[PDB]
Amino acid sequence: IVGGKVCPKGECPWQVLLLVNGAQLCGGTLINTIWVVSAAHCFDKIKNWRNLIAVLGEHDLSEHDGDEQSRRVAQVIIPSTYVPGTTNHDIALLRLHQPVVLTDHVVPLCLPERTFSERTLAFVRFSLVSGWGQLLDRGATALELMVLNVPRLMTQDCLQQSRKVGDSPNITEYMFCAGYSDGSKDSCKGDSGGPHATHYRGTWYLTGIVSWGQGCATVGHFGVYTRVSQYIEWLQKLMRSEPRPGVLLRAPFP
Amino acid sequence: TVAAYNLTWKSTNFKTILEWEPKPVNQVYTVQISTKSGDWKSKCFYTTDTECDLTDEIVKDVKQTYLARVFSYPEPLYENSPEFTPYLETNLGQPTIQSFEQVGTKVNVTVEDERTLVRRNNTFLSLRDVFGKDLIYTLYYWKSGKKTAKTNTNEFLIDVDKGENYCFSVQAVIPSRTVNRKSTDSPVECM
Amino acid sequence: ANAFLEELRPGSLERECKEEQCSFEEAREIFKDAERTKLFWISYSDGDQCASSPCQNGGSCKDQLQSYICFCLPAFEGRNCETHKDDQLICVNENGGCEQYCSDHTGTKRSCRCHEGYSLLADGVSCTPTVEYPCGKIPILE
Ligand SMILES: CCCS(=O)(=O)N[C@@H](C(=O)N[C@@H](CCSC)C(=O)NCc1ccc(C(=N)N)cc1)[C@H](C)O
Ligand SMILES: *[C@@H]1O[C@H](CO)[C@@H](O)[C@H](O)[C@H]1O
Ligand SMILES: *[C@@H]1O[C@@H](C)[C@@H](O)[C@@H](O)[C@@H]1O
Ligand SMILES: [Ca+2]
Ligand SMILES: [Ca+2]
Ligand SMILES: [Ca+2]
Ligand SMILES: [Ca+2]
Ligand SMILES: [Ca+2]
Ligand SMILES: [Ca+2]
Ligand SMILES: [Ca+2]
Ligand SMILES: [Ca+2]
Ligand SMILES: [Ca+2]
Repeated sequence: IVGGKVCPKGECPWQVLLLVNGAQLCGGTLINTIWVVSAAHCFDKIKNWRNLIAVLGEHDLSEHDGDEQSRRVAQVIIPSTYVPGTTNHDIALLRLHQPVVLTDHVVPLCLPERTFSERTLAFVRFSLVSGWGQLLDRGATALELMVLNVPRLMTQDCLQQSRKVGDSPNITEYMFCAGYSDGSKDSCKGDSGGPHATHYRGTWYLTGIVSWGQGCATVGHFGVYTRVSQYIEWLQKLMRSEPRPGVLLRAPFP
Repeated sequence: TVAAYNLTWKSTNFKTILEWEPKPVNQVYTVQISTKSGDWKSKCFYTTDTECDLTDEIVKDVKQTYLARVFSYPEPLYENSPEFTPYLETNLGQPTIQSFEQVGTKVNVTVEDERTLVRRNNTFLSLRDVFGKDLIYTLYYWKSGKKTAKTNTNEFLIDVDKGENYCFSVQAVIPSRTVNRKSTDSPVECM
Repeated sequence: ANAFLEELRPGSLERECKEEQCSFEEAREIFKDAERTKLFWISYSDGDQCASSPCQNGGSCKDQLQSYICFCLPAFEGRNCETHKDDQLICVNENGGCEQYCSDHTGTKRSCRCHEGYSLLADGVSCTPTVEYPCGKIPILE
């Protein structure tokens, strides 16, 4: 996170830390005691699928406490239409081998119904993005969980307000921009997979996933998040599905 | 469908209406309005008119700067409107001289303090209530040669040659303003 | 207006334009000067746009040069106060006043709903948790 602040321990309870071979890989979002939503590109270069770990209730990577809970990632479901290295359909549904315990420091973010998210949450101006990613473009990552409040933009405005970069990725209907173009605040690489949570009348919902963007807090550019609303049905169906033999699973989309 | 265009703000005394084009054909509209850091609020749902009254929304804080956008239906196509800061841009309505009494060699001209659309405590605030010190009234009068007077209230105390008759006219004015700084001249009244 | 021989009498704003309708010429004979006559004529001849009684649902009309302004009652809005604020109970309008989910309904009214882990209160729009740790809630702040 660039230009944000430390999320007081416990105020970002659905934040997931994803590790591979015990190393920091990406962020995630708990949506129930067994499933975690992250970004598909976080797995482009994974080789040891049996070595994926999700940590809940994390906060300070330099100090352990009893609020942390680790769970092997038993399954990574990525859309069949996703292409490693490219931007579209940047989402992944992860099944934990064993449910985590809901506590004051570990709580799931609500997955909203499709239309609610489209007709209401999508117009709530501000939302929170968080993670242990870089604090500066190309800089080092954060020891303490960071959070940032960013404003949402409809794609027409995003395109019009973003300086055309030679053959840049299209902002599809499965994406949406959020952030600032003055180069002061935005999420970053290490935050990938992290939540873009929207607050509406007492309850927080999952509206986006940190996905990509031109650098991090680059002038004339906004951050791009996966538009979760386009995947509500896809996610719900998979969560009611039976586990598969191997770790990686590619499910058709729609 | 076709995106709306020529979005214009029609506002007088804070009665603010957004208008646009074209005359809908197989397409309806929905407007959204907001302050830069506020959420978007929808208005005039699936209307077939090419206008939308936003008075109730903008009078909540006339010093804020609002942006509105018109959605088009057969993310949907839309068009943003110019930013609009009520306090700085709403046209001043045509004034009305309330009266004028003579007192020897002087005449007190009163300008009716017209009301605005700004609701406050179940009432309509006057032009004075809203602009306070930013509003002055100018007087264009003659011995029925031109003459003028200015006042930071709603009244003019001027000198007049005993016997001769006079005609008056006034304009609401917000000096600090750059655009729409004056209203149209009020109707003429003669003593 | 002009009646037989009245024109022999000097001009009179009261007698001619106040107590009667006066043409531009008669107004011009009273004020004389060009500008003074015009400044008077724009308002005098503008007509009263409020004559049509355009402001609906109990509104109040305020006349202006070639136009008007409607002051509506609290429960109304629109250029002519034609819009009923109470007739907008649809989902797209502020989520239909629902705390969480909203479902439109042709004819009947919209119905509100809640996310798993919550239940709709008797008020018909609010949701309350049915578990210790419902989604979207931050425990150390509740
Ligand atoms: C860190 C910026 C790298 S970059 O080269 O400037 N931008 C590329 C990118 O984001 N690539 C993706 C991966 C392939 S497309 C899914 C990426 O790095 N994703 C991580 C990420 C997360 C957030 C942000 C941001 N909000 N600025 C940037 C990158 C794109 C596809 O051009
Ligand atoms: C009353 O007169 C005004 C004049 O502009 C007209 O706009 C209204 O439609 C009518 O009712
Ligand atoms: C004019 O204003 C409207 C709002 C109503 O209060 C009317 O009774 C009044 O005359
Ligand atoms: Ca720790
Ligand atoms: Ca006559
Ligand atoms: Ca006559
Ligand atoms: Ca008389
Ligand atoms: Ca007569
Ligand atoms: Ca003549
Ligand atoms: Ca005459
Ligand atoms: Ca004559
Ligand atoms: Ca008139």
